[PDB]
Amino acid sequence: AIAGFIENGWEGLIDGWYGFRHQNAQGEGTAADYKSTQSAIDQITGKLNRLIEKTNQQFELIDNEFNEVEKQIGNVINWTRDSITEVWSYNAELLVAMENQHTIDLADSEMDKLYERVKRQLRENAEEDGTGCFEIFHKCDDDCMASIRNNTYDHSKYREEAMQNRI
Amino acid sequence: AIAGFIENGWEGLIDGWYGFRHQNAQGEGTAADYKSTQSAIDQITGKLNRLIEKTNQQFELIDNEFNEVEKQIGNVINWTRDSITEVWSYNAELLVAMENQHTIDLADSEMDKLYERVKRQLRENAEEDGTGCFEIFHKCDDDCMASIRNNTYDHSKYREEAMQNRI
Amino acid sequence: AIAGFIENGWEGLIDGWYGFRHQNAQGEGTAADYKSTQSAIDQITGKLNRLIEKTNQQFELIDNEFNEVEKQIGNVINWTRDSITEVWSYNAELLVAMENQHTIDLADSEMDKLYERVKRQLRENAEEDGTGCFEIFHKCDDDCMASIRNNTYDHSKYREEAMQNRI
Amino acid sequence: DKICLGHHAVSNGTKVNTLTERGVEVVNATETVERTNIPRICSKGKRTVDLGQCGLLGTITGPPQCDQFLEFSADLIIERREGSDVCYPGKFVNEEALRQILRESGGIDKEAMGFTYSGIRTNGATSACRRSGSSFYAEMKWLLSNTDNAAFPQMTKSYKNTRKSPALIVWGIHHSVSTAEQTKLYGSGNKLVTVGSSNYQQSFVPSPGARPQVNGLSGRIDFHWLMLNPNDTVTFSFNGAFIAPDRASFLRGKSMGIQSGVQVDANCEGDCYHSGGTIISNLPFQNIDSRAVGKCPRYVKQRSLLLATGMKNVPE
Amino acid sequence: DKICLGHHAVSNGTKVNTLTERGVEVVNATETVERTNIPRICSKGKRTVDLGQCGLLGTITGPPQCDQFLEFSADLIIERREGSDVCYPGKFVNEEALRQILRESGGIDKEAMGFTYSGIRTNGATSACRRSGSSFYAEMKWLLSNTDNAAFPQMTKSYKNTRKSPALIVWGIHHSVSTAEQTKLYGSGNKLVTVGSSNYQQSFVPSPGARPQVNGLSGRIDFHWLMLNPNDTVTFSFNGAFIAPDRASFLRGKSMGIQSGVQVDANCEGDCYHSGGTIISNLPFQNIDSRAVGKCPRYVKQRSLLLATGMKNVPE
Amino acid sequence: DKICLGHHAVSNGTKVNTLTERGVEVVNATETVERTNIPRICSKGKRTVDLGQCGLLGTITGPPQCDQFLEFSADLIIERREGSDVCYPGKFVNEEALRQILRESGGIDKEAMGFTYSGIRTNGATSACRRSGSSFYAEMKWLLSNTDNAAFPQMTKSYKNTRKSPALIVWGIHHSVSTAEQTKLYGSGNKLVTVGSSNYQQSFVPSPGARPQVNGLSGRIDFHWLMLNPNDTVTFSFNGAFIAPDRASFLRGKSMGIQSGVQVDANCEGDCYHSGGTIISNLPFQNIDSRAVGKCPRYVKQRSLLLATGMKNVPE
Ligand SMILES: CC(=O)N[C@H]1[C@H](O[C@@H]2[C@@H](O)[C@H](O)O[C@H](CO)[C@@H]2O)O[C@H](CO[C@]2(C(=O)O)C[C@H](O)[C@@H](NC(C)=O)[C@H]([C@H](O)[C@H](O)CO)O2)[C@@H](O)[C@@H]1O[C@@H]1O[C@H](CO)[C@H](O)[C@H](O)[C@H]1O
Ligand SMILES: *[C@@H]1O[C@H](CO[C@@H]2O[C@@H](C)[C@@H](O)[C@@H](O)[C@@H]2O)[C@@H](O[C@@H]2O[C@H](CO)[C@@H](O[C@@H]3O[C@H](CO)[C@@H](O)[C@H](O)[C@@H]3O)[C@H](O)[C@H]2NC(C)=O)[C@H](O)[C@H]1NC(C)=O
Ligand SMILES: *[C@@H]1O[C@H](CO[C@@H]2O[C@@H](C)[C@@H](O)[C@@H](O)[C@@H]2O)[C@@H](O[C@@H]2O[C@H](CO)[C@@H](O[C@@H]3O[C@H](CO)[C@@H](O)[C@H](O)[C@@H]3O)[C@H](O)[C@H]2NC(C)=O)[C@H](O)[C@H]1NC(C)=O
Ligand SMILES: *[C@@H]1O[C@H](CO[C@@H]2O[C@@H](C)[C@@H](O)[C@@H](O)[C@@H]2O)[C@@H](O[C@@H]2O[C@H](CO)[C@@H](O[C@@H]3O[C@H](CO)[C@@H](O)[C@H](O)[C@@H]3O)[C@H](O)[C@H]2NC(C)=O)[C@H](O)[C@H]1NC(C)=O
Ligand SMILES: *[C@@H]1O[C@H](CO)[C@@H](O[C@@H]2O[C@H](CO)[C@@H](O[C@@H]3O[C@H](CO)[C@@H](O)[C@H](O)[C@@H]3O)[C@H](O)[C@H]2NC(C)=O)[C@H](O)[C@H]1NC(C)=O
Ligand SMILES: *[C@@H]1O[C@H](CO)[C@@H](O[C@@H]2O[C@H](CO)[C@@H](O[C@@H]3O[C@H](CO)[C@@H](O)[C@H](O)[C@@H]3O)[C@H](O)[C@H]2NC(C)=O)[C@H](O)[C@H]1NC(C)=O
Ligand SMILES: *[C@@H]1O[C@H](CO)[C@@H](O[C@@H]2O[C@H](CO)[C@@H](O[C@@H]3O[C@H](CO)[C@@H](O)[C@H](O)[C@@H]3O)[C@H](O)[C@H]2NC(C)=O)[C@H](O)[C@H]1NC(C)=O
Ligand SMILES: *[C@@H]1O[C@H](CO)[C@@H](O)[C@H](O)[C@H]1NC(C)=O
Ligand SMILES: *[C@@H]1O[C@H](CO)[C@@H](O)[C@H](O)[C@H]1NC(C)=O
Ligand SMILES: *[C@@H]1O[C@H](CO)[C@@H](O)[C@H](O)[C@H]1NC(C)=O
Ligand SMILES: [Ca+2]
Ligand SMILES: [Ca+2]
Ligand SMILES: [Ca+2]
Repeated sequence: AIAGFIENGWEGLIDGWYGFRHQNAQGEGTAADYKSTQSAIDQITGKLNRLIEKTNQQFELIDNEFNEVEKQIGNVINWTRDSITEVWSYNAELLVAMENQHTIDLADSEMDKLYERVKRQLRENAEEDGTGCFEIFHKCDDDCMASIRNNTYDHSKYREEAMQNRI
Repeated sequence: AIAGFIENGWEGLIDGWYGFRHQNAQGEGTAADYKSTQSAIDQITGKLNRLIEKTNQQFELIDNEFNEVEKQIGNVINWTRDSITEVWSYNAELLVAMENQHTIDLADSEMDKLYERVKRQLRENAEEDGTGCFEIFHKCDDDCMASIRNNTYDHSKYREEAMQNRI
Repeated sequence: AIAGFIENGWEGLIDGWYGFRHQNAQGEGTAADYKSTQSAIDQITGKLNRLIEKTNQQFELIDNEFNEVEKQIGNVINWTRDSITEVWSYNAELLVAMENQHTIDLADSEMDKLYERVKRQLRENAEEDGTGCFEIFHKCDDDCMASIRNNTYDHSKYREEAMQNRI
Repeated sequence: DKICLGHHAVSNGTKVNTLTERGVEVVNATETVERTNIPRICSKGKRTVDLGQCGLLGTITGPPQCDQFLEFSADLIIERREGSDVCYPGKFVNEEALRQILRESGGIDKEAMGFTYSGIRTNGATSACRRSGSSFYAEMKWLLSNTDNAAFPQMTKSYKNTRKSPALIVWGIHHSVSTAEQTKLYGSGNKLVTVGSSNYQQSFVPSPGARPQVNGLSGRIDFHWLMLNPNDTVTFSFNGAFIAPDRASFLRGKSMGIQSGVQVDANCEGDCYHSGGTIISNLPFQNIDSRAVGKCPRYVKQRSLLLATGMKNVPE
Repeated sequence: DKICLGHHAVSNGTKVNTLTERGVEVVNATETVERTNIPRICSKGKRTVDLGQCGLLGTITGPPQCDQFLEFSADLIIERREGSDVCYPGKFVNEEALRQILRESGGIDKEAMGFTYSGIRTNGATSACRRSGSSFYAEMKWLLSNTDNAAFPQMTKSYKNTRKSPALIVWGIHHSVSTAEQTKLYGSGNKLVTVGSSNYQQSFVPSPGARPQVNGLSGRIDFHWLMLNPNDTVTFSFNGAFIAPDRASFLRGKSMGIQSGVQVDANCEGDCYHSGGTIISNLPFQNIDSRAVGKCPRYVKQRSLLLATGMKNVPE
Repeated sequence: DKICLGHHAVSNGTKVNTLTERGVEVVNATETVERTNIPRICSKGKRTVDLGQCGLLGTITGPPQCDQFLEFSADLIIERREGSDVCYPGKFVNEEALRQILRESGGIDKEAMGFTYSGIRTNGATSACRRSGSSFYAEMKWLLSNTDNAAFPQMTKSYKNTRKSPALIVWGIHHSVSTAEQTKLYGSGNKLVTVGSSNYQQSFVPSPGARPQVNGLSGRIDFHWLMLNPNDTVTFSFNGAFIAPDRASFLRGKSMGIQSGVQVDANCEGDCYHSGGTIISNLPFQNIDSRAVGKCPRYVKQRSLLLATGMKNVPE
């Protein structure tokens, strides 16, 4: 009944953006991965820092709300202003559309990087179940689970046993 | 003589964008995957819906084709119009270039997702041949081929036999 | 003491953008992969060809540096010019930011493609060490190393021996 | 036994550009810049006025060509190269501002100004404004001395705008060929025309002087205008050389105006026009005409920009 | 025994748009278009002048409403709908150009021009410019004949700009109701006002003529101006109908000016204003007002554009 | 035994910006904003005219400084700060419109207008237009009464444009220091100059009046112009204060004009100029000068924007 990112997200994960969920004899447990969370957050924070910019350019009135300017120049001014408004309106729709596509793909890409990193820690001791989990082919207690999480799992320790169990 | 996407595309695949091509004792057969095709098409359709937009902004003449306006204002108008044309011409070249790069990568990315999904269905019963195919290490009849295609292949059924054949 | 791209780049690689570094009985050696280098370079060259473009549009003075134009029209001209400058300044910051994101991801993506290609040449004769290297489970002399590099390595030749060594 | 994954390809691939490559082939592509023009003015669903030989400013002064349009209503107004605002030679001052007002006016509704006169002729006419023989602008009156050379009584006439909208007021100054002609018409002495509102006073002097015959006449009547605001009054003081308005104009509502040299077509619908026709397209860009007006794709310099609608084409 | 990798999700997902999809849900999003207006003019840190009933051009001529501002200093200048540049009826010619100069002026410093007079009245006044009874523009002098009907001596007065900055010079022409009134004031004969500098000569004629009473008066004084350059001289020659400047104006430094219908508030700080208040935002875009001025987010048409600040939301 | 895949890196990495990070190091990068200016006007391949002390509008009226350029031909025209259009004091009305027409003209070809005269002096001259002593504008004639104070016969002179191109016509009005001077030259009485074409009638009055001495003279000659169309005629009627054209001008073809304060250099080639030199670059942007003209990179505010041309730099 435990599943990974291929299926869906986890509502229960509140300490982080990405995490680990394990199942062993001692039961179920979930824990956030700090590094991949922060990586993602910082890239988003970097978007914000760039998009929450202020122009330092000052513009002044060329127009008069109370006493309307001469019609010819007014029509040129309005045309120019409306053209500029079209340009910025298009730029702003595009900016957000594009940044959102990128933000989404970026976050997915961090998920993939974590998955791939664990796959490579586990070497020949586990198999991909297809839902974003690894079936580990040896007994993995809370301590062995924690060692996968903090990147200290030594696949040699369990290899002999695991490869034997995969047959 | 059968090969996958790493080598090239398939001219013979007309029912879909992505597909399966198999070789067994009963021979060769090709079939479209509907889901990944549709996913791709819908993302493209979503681009079109966004880029086939109409401006709701109306512009009027500030200029006269029959009786030329006063030269100073005409020159300001033409300069403004030409500047705007440069902006839009650059925006349109960029839009298409960028959307095309994305469309291409997107389609490739759906191919990869399908490949990865099959790889994970097959588990320890097949190996990547390097051209986008799996050498399956057990007898796989038209029914076993169809079960890979429709996501019902149960790798346990064939594991014993397949792992034995991989040595 | 030898490591791959997951860890970091190689200052010692000067004949190319991507490469192979091996360790066998005959020692250590590094060699550039020409194809993946060129692929990357050509994509960058393609960016340059597109961004090093000249406008064919000529603009003329609407303004006078020596004898200032009438104030109303001058203020309209300055407003228009400043608006255009904002547009271009934003376009240029965006162009570079976006192209740089893409260039970086592109180069990473070529690295991944090469890695994946070697992984698939080696089939069941090697394992991923997690740092961008493969531990090869048979004796691989300078000639076997060169055959991995130039895409002629025949995994069948060594399979028997390698699979035996992986247990 | 084996299974492969693949994707489609075709022999008819189309080239497109990307951030990295010119002419990468893809399976399918669609144009993004509109090149296809309909050489008609697609007017369906709009009250259209094809002004023909009537120039738009003539709808206000009413030379013979414009008789049908003195009170026209329109959603779409078409000007033509052949249209003249004028029968007797001359022009409007600030013409283009005024043209722009009338293009978006919806049309015009005329109202009498109520001027009447004593001690003067009111029947000034010319062979240049031909109806049933010599005539004049329908909406104006060429005021003249009661007889040749005779003195033109100094006069004042005022008109108040009762409506809730600004009234377009128009008048004209007659510039005679010679001070001798300007005396025949309005008597000797200097001539002056003062035009006062609350937000506008201005003087006008006829400048008689020789000039080329246009239509065989060397006279010119030049038209001036102003917007009189709701409840405001315009006052006209003059002793000659004044071409007086009979009627004032109020703008009806909303319209768009274009200039064009092609036929109207009430069957096709369109919202983006230019002199050579109508651009019907959902494409975001067009390379037909930079001066297109209405609701339009944005004009770009390039003839073509293909947008990939399929994947890379990798045939064997 | 098993370990899974996952990512978070929530029940409160927000929809955003991407290159490929409308309304893809994400874990978090932030607005990018500012809609929130503060209906006050946030003036903190700026020397503000709320001109009230004083129109900005009146600070130069000095009708009663503008008495407090004849030499005003400001970083920020606020004009109001109720402000009039004028006591006696009339207007400035090239008004908007001048307004624009004064909005960025920083304020003005007046300097006496040194004109004095003989053989004429200098005390022209009107009930329309009310101080302690009839009065006139503080910075001008209505010159009149020494007595009713009497001849107005042809005069010349010149003024040189000693400072290192251009001097704003202003004068007025009086347009009487009738040549009979223009004779009472300045005597019979034709009236002419010639205004010469090095880079400017121009003539001005009073055009007397009937026109609507504004404030019960049918007279108009219309104001003209020019920039006199450092070391340049302006010369005025006239035999009547001249409203002479007493003082010239020099622009102080730098300011910004706006038009507005809401209260000043010296507590909040702002840099982007519009008639209806102040836009305080770091967002790159706004949908409040296209004519906003100062340092502003760029105006866009759309009310909302959400920028994803989290990943796709895939709940179970 | 083992094989690794890697990529290169360097110690000299350069920082660039991306959508997500400021200052990510990459292996190589190239500038995209041009800062490098050549302080010369690179004129190679173009017929260049450095106008020097001759102001561009003087090429039409011909004061002494412009004698070499009365019929100049050019692909590129350079104006200089020191250039004056004028010898006798005054200016062109609508100067900037006219300047813009001449900058793109290709140069000018003069044609005689064929005017001749009786009963008047034609030799009006001034010490301000110095050739071999007192002289005048080469292309104009200062018409004067046959003797001091004497009456200036009312005259008419007309000129038709025979060519297939519009003719630039120019004339001048003399504004005397005093009505007493204007009488010495042209006799007493009021003076009037009427200038009629088919699409243009206008009056001009000299406004004599005291004003500052420029070059020791308080007179001004101000120049007016019009485009006469193919087959059109311009008529001039006057009784004094008229500065008559001798020749009309036709625009040659195509040119570009700039204003500049640096040397010409016929060795380097350039297409993008500004007052301080030439911008030679294929970069798409520049931060040198917003008023650059020709075929130019687009001006941006930023000094630098580096475009990565290599991968991320990850050294050990
Ligand atoms: C020599 C001669 O008789 N010239 C008259 C001139 O001649 C032509 C006609 O005879 C011919 O049949 O038709 C063409 C038209 O294409 C010639 O014009 O006609 C002019 C034009 O005059 C009218 C007009 O507009 O049709 C007559 C109008 O009634 C009149 N309108 C008024 C009085 O308000 C109008 C005006 O006088 C002018 O439009 C104002 O500029 O002119 C006719 O005037 C010619 O008569 C000569 O007039 C000149 C003054 O230029 C002078 O008094 C001569 O002594 C007189 O013969
Ligand atoms: C690449 O190729 C396909 C198929 O191409 C075609 O097959 C042969 C008969 C050729 O000789 C070609 O002439 C023909 O295009 C393209 O799809 C096809 O496009 C056509 C033309 O647009 C479609 O026509 C539609 O069908 C009706 C019926 O007569 C027409 O009247 C309509 O006007 C309508 O456009 C047709 O449906 C379609 N055929 C198939 C099998 O899909 C494809 O567009 C092309 N791609 C590119 C990028 O060029
Ligand atoms: C999706 O959900 C979370 C949690 O939202 C909330 O939880 C419940 C109590 C609800 O009934 C909601 O009322 C509540 O929003 C959002 O994060 C939360 O945002 C809120 C609102 O901005 C924060 O509220 C705080 O409230 C006080 C006012 O008394 C302010 O002074 C604080 O500065 C702050 O704004 C709250 O801190 C925050 N909660 C947590 C645990 O992070 C989340 O933003 C939302 N998604 C989106 C897109 O909005
Ligand atoms: C990162 O570094 C390399 C190498 O830098 C070079 O090595 C050392 C001697 C240093 O102390 C540096 O001074 C030196 O540049 C850069 O590539 C090298 O660039 C240089 C400078 O442009 C090239 O020099 C040549 O110089 C002559 C002029 O005498 C020109 O005519 C040549 O056309 C050329 O410009 C040199 O070719 C090149 N060297 C190699 C081996 O490729 C590299 O560009 C740099 N990264 C960045 C972003 O600048
Ligand atoms: C190649 O790409 C083209 C262009 O993207 C495809 O043609 C497009 O097909 C879609 C539907 O698949 C069309 O949408 C249609 O809208 C119209 C009118 O608005 C409606 O009447 C239709 O029923 C449909 O929903 C779209 O208009 C059409 N575009 C063009 C320019 O023709 C085509 O599908 C692709 N070809 C192949 C072989 O896949
Ligand atoms: C959902 O996204 C929103 C919007 O992006 C997040 O709110 C934002 O959070 C950042 C990080 O805390 C805020 O930065 C703040 O700004 C200044 C400068 O550093 C400082 O005074 C604050 O202490 C803080 O650092 C940012 O202003 C704020 N933006 C908005 C519009 O409110 C929010 O964190 C996200 N929600 C969750 C649950 O993660
Ligand atoms: C670091 O990156 C820059 C890329 O911007 C490299 O400099 C560029 O090198 C290319 C390829 O040599 C140059 O193209 C050249 O074009 C000219 C003129 O068209 C031609 O005559 C040359 O033979 C060549 O094809 C490009 O001009 C040059 N750009 C600049 C701004 O100098 C540089 O080589 C890279 N460094 C390393 C170490 O790779
Ligand atoms: C210019 O725009 C304003 C609204 O911003 C509008 O009220 C005004 O009428 C416009 N002018 C014309 C001539 O349509
Ligand atoms: C402005 O552009 C039009 C064509 O769009 C052209 O015919 C005209 O010459 C231009 N105006 C000037 C003053 O050069
Ligand atoms: C227009 O811009 C220039 C600088 O490009 C500046 O010197 C000039 O004063 C500006 N005009 C006004 C009226 O502020
Ligand atoms: Ca009516
Ligand atoms: Ca003072
Ligand atoms: Ca010649």
